[PDB]
Amino acid sequence: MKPSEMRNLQATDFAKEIDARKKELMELRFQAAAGQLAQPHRVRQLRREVAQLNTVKAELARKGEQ
RNA sequence: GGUCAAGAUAGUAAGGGUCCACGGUGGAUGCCCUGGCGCUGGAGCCGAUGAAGGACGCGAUUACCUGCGAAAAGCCCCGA
Repeated sequence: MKPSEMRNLQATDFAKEIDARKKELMELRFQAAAGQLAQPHRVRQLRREVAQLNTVKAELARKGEQ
């Protein structure tokens, strides 16, 4: 979610995690359009989640290739 | 008391005037500060790593502002 249990993943295993959230985020976007969003907090959570993956994939790119 | 005569004089206000009472309109005066001005001192350049300044966006709901920038009213570390 946030500490060291996030960086264990390989190359395509990072792009995979993003894609699964973007898809969920879109299913929620469609849910919003048809008056079905009972859990709006889920929206920001996934956006915070995708941000974290994208931030870390840049940390590890510099904590190796310098 | 009655009739006639000769006199003289009053009230009525359609509307108006002055004063009084009570309102309405209006935003002066007073009180206040959420905002300004001056002087004294501090500080004093930003930009091809893309500035000043903008456009369009980012909200469960978002028209304006603010804050951001497709990682979008926020993501990571250190300190309080």
